[PDB]
Amino acid sequence: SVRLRPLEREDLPFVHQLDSIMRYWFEEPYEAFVELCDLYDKHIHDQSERRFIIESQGTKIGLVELVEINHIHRRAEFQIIIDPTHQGKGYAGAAAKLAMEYGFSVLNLYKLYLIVDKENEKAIHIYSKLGFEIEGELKQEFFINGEYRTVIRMCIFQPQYLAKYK
Amino acid sequence: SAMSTSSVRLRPLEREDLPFVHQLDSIMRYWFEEPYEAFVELCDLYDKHIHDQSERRFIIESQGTKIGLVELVEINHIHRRAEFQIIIDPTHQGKGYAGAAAKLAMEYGFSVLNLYKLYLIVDKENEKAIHIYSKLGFEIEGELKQEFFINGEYRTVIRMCIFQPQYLAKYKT
Amino acid sequence: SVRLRPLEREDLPFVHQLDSIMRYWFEEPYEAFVELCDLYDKHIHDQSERRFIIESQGTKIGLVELVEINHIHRRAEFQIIIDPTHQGKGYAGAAAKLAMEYGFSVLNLYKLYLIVDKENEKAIHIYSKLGFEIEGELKQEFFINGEYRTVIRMCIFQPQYLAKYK
Amino acid sequence: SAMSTTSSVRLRPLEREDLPFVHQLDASIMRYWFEEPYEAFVELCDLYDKHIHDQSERRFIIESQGTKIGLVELVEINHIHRRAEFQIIIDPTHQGKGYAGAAAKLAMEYGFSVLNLYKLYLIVDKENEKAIHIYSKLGFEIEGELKQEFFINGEYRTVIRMCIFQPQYLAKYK
Amino acid sequence: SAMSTSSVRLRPLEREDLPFVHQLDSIMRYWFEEPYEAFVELCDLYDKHIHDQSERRFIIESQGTKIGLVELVEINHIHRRAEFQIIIDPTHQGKGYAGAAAKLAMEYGFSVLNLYKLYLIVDKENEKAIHIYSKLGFEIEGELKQEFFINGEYRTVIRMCIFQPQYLAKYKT
Amino acid sequence: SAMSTTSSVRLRPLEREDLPFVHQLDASIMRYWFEEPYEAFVELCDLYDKHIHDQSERRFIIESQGTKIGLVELVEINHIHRRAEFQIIIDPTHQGKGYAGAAAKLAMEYGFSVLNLYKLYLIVDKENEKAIHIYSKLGFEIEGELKQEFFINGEYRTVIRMCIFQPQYLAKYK
Amino acid sequence: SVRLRPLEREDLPFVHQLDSIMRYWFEEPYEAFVELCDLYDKHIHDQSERRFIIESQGTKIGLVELVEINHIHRRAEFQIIIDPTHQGKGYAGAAAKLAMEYGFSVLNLYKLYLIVDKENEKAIHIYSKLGFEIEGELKQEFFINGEYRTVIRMCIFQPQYLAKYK
Amino acid sequence: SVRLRPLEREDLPFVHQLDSIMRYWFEEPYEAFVELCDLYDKHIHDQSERRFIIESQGTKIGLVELVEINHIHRRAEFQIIIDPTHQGKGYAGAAAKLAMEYGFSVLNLYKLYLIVDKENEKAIHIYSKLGFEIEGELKQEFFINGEYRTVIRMCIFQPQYLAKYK
Ligand SMILES: [K+]
Ligand SMILES: [K+]
Repeated sequence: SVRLRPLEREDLPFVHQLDSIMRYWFEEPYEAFVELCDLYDKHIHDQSERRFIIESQGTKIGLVELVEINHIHRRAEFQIIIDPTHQGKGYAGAAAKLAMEYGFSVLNLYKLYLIVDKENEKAIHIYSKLGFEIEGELKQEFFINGEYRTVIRMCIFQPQYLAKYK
Repeated sequence: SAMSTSSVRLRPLEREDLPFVHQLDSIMRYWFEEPYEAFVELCDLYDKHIHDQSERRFIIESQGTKIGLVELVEINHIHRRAEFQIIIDPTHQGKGYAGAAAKLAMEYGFSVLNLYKLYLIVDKENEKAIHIYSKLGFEIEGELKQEFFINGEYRTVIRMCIFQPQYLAKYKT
Repeated sequence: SVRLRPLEREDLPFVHQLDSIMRYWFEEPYEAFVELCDLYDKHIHDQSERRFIIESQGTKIGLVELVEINHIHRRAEFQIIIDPTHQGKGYAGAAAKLAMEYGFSVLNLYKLYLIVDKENEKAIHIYSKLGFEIEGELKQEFFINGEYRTVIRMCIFQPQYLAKYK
Repeated sequence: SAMSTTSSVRLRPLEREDLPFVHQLDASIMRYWFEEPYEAFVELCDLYDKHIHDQSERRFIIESQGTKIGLVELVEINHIHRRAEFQIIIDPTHQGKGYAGAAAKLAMEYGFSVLNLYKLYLIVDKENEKAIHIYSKLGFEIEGELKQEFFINGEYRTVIRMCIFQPQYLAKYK
Repeated sequence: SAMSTSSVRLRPLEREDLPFVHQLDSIMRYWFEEPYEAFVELCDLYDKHIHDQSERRFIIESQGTKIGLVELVEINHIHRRAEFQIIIDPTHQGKGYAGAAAKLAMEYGFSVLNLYKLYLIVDKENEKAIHIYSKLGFEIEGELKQEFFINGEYRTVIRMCIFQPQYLAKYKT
Repeated sequence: SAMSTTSSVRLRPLEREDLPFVHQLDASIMRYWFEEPYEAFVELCDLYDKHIHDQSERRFIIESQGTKIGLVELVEINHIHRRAEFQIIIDPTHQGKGYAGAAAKLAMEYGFSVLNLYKLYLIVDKENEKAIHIYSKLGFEIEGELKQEFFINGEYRTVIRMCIFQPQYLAKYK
Repeated sequence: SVRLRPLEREDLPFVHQLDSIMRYWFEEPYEAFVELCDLYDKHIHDQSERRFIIESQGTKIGLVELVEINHIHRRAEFQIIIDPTHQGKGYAGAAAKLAMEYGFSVLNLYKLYLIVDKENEKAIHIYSKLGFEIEGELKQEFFINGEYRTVIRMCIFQPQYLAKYK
Repeated sequence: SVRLRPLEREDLPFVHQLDSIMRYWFEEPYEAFVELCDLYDKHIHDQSERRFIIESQGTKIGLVELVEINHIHRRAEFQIIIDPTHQGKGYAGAAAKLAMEYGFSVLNLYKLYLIVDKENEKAIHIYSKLGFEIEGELKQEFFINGEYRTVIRMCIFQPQYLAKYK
């Protein structure tokens, strides 16, 4: 009984404290909370990204971000961030399921994909069990904490989903 | 060099290049990740984004005439990468301009912008472009499945990349 | 060898003279040319409607309007207007084919539909031969020239199109 | 290990609510926000609002044990040339405890490991041998001497420009 | 120093100092060469001119309480000069604050602003101020005749000046 | 005297109609207008409008015999510290004729005698011995060497900073 | 020991309640308090009119208005309004003296004038004793409470003032 | 038969070419013509300065600038600039007379003053003959062409003028 609800202004302090590492709101960087607030106001009607607070038993446990929503090509990227204090309880996989529900059954998308660090085998395994296939290995794609990291792109499609989970 | 495609250069895109840009193509086109069809839309977006350094464009010209466009997009200086696309006017295809311009795009990204990685996306069935980029030193990193709906069907694309070390070796001994 | 190209500001005088009867630009009425110009400027980046000049042998012969584009429900309405001087040559059906091509193969829509007067059997027949089924009869839906007219809504879907014309 | 000696000095992104702290870190010496001068608090606030999305400067409050002890400013961030200047200001009430050097290390970590810069540099008064020595021990080499470059308190002062590069850092601190 | 007027300093004017400013005085007063009477007018002008460096203001404070104002106006860095005025709250007159503050104003103009000349204007019949400024090293440069209409009559003013050499001598051995 | 040899090289204030000339003085090296980058002509025009009353930079067309031969840029004008950087650009078609040195003299005249500055300085590539020599003969002393300070054409270049002061000028050229 | 001080926003409620009869702020009419506030904001730096609260023993007793200030011709009109609860105590004449002081000794004007109803002999007498001569009788110049009223214009000049009161 | 007329936008190119030395429009510096144009637009209704083209026989021969107009203290500074090609013909003194006429007889000022270089005895003599007395010697008041110059302030008053020239 984990669910998604739309991000609201009053959720930003929660968002700000989920993490040193660049964060992006509508492809625009922010560090300070004030910067995040300003960007949140500036992009309020932009449908190219959508965000949801993940909540269980009324407490806020993480964030879902769909970004690069494109309805002509019918795809979006998604990212799940779980509050460090609620990690290791399979909320990530529960929320990934909800993100899939939303993208395929409300937004009418054909493809969802995601990016994870090559060395995050735990997440790679979770996404493989949910039905995601690996489509790409982006080499040295992000400079993080002094070193270039490699990421795996993974994807799933709307027919295989509206079968296996519907 | 002397008896050959020799005089190809790049210059910064200017407002008066837009009619040329508009006529290089059926297919959604994007200016700073914003769609346009009409020329008027393209003009408006061009004005709106004039100081944004996240994309940079160059007209390819040879013998004084405009023959194509280079687009570097998603320029990110923290990760030190960019995507690029070379578009050759259909009337100037088959004269080796794509590869000539690709070399100039690489020069610019690695030697002026100080990037570490450049990459590009091409249709899996664009063997001509795939071959050109393999000869220039690009390795294949990714096959993005059914990533674009074009002319009624989902197409698959190849992502290809080259890094600033392999470039400042292979073209800078 | 009839084709579609995107409407440009310089096409508005042509648009204005294709017709006494209310005309709409982004669901906003206009009569005078100046009103049409102003609305054209005001809505330039709005993707909820798209327009194309139909041209053959370099001369302008009509207009295609897709309106109420919705990418979540994946549909749009379309209207073909042929210049009175180029009617009776089957440009309407040629342009309807191009509108179908565009909506289904570029925009990735699932359903296109259109509205025609119940008494326009000639147009109803053309659209039936192109594969459109009748979905509705909207009774007394428009007051035109002193009387309430009834319209037929007709639709076609993207799988039957990407078979029969692809 | 349990038996280390370690400081809990850290850096966090500057916020609007940090400005009163910033303002009172120094009427006597011109201070600049995005290369624009300010004296009054009101002027600082206005400039802070005006420059909020500009990435050419980045600021961090230095804090230890949860209290605010200073400010780090990286300015003239240029990602094509891959460099930045930095300035450390330590609150006068927390001077003499090696926080400057501790914060300089954190500034280096951030510039080289987050921002992906190749060169960091700083400016100090030629007569500040204590600071010059600290920066020499952290790995900074002297690159030059800007003569009579600032009029401060009635006299033209000379400054030393010191620098460290991304290779010498990802060696000496890894 | 110990048993004396000792703790006088200058700090930058802030918005919350304006009520104090407004009540230091019959006489037109100017903020960035623009007149005001009402407090509301002063507030509005204060906002309107916040980043203008052609004037700079400091509250004079002693023992933590606000005792006056320093105004440097017509700051010109090409000619390297400024005019200044010291205003002491009437309730803190007769304690040597004017001369203490004048010294601080001189310090600021010559040692922080890098000015070559500071000058001031006082009524010809303000012998008290004339005397203080003569002792601080100011020479008389000008007698401006009937230069201000004040309280029904045309008053004559003395312009006085000191230069950056005579200052960084007399107060900086 | 009638029998002098003299150039009619002068400086006049940059105008909007000079921008096409400016634009074509150099796709290969980043150029800056009020510390803001531009490549396209349109971008240059926009920045020119946006900064028209800003006195922190001043520009002059160098002209001789009524034709435009180059540009002088004084940048980072600071009147509290009483200094400015300057850059001379000579049109490639008018190089090798000592206009750089002639224009540098005019730039000095203007900075010291109109702007009332105490220090002027400039930056040149360490490997440009020809320019270094010219500036040494005009009275500029070397103040330092900024190491690997610019990424240009695939490599990190080192620059020399050179300076002259208002006393040494109002001696040597009066 | 009655004095003048500059009108401030917080004096407007007092102003509004000193009076059915049109009132003007910078030659613009108002009835409601909100209208007065808006006009007060709109005209804050306009030196063509100046206003002063008349106060005695710290309580607000009336208003002085100088209007049509013209510094080339060196004149202004003034009006004294006394709160009805403080009338009949010669505050009007005390305030008129202060208005004269201000106009002639601070503003450097050459002529001040005022308008009063022809039938207000009490005010006419006060102003005659202060040195004002009658310059004009404006016939049927104001419609007030159903009838056209006639007004007397009265004036005094700066030399006769800087003699007789200085 | 030299006269004054109000400065107009179309006079700016003439103004720009009368002169290396800082010039001011409403106390704001300009060098380029574009800067002068922009400032001219920005200050069009500001009465604190007024400018007049001096013209004789229909050709433009110079400029009069009244600046720091203050109507409470009833004074202004003025500057005469004569085009170098029309110097040495006593247009300066003719224009100074017109500036006096305007300031005292139209603007109703009490005092006009001017600033000239101490070493410009020719101008000092002209102004002494017109009735100006020296009021001040401002020492090292302007840095010009590498050196600090000293200026003489000179003034004349409205009663002595409306006698001697009226
Ligand atoms: K700087
Ligand atoms: K700089």
